[PDB]
Amino acid sequence: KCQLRFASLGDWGKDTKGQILNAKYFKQFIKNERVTFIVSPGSNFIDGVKGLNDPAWKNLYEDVYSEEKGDMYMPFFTVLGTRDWTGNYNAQLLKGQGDATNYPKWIMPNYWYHYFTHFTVSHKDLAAAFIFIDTWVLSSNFPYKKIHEKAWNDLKSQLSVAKKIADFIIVVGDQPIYSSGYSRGSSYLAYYLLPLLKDAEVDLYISGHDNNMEVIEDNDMAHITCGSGSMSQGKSGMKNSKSLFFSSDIGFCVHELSNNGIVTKFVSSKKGEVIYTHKLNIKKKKTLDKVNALQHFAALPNVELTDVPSSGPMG
Ligand SMILES: [Co+2]
Ligand SMILES: [Co+2]
Repeated sequence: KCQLRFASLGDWGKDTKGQILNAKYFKQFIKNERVTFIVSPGSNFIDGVKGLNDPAWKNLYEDVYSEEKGDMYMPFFTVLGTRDWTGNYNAQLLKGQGDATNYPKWIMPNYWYHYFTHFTVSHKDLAAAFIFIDTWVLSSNFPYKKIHEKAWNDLKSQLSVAKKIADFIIVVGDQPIYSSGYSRGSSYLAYYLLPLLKDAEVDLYISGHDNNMEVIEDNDMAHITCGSGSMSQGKSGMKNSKSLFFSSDIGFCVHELSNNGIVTKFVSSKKGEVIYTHKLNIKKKKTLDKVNALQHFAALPNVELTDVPSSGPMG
């Protein structure tokens, strides 16, 4: 197949009628669109989890997103959002390390990490870099300063490599930089995160946190909010001037990478209808150095699980 297809589902972990209705359409589209993995922006569990054996794992994830015939057995690349950090965050990390299951495979090897992949098009190979960030760790409220700095430095290293070897670069996190939703974005991330993304010619920043769907396009970068996996908060005040689409509908996204670019379909759980299709052209990059890809892979930061003791820093 000459495409790479993935779905995005954010802020999904809450027992609501919306969650269950959304899950039905999610499964339908994943099968019919031939989605091969899922990414999860925003938070996972709206009320957090209490530990590894919290019934919430079964009740809000396993029993919601399972299907027979292995139709949902694929990677579920996730990150934490602010709602996860107020509970047993370490439990989600330990699950994220790790016989097939009926539900997707939970992947979160660290609070921030990357996944580089590739696909063939028509004799030619295109490479996609997925970079996963923890927007709370990157914030000024994170109390461990060394861990905070390491997360920023790893991000810079990941983007530096992606610039040299990736035709597509997609970043996934919790807090949006730009949003017409409740948070109204983050000037902090606009000042510190956005310049790194622009320097690396990132295609998409996919976030959640705000419980809506949106695409804001600025300087050939799409900011996608996909935070309505279980809940909806309404239209809010005045739309961002570069907003192309906004919906408070409970839903999800399906994304297609091809020789021509990225097509994102926003799906509403109201009746499983695609209510917006966003198309981003593939970039013509002068920074690529694919002949020496291995040497650039060798500059990526090690993906190690970080111990973040709940007691906070001492000394
Ligand atoms: Co700082
Ligand atoms: Co907030």
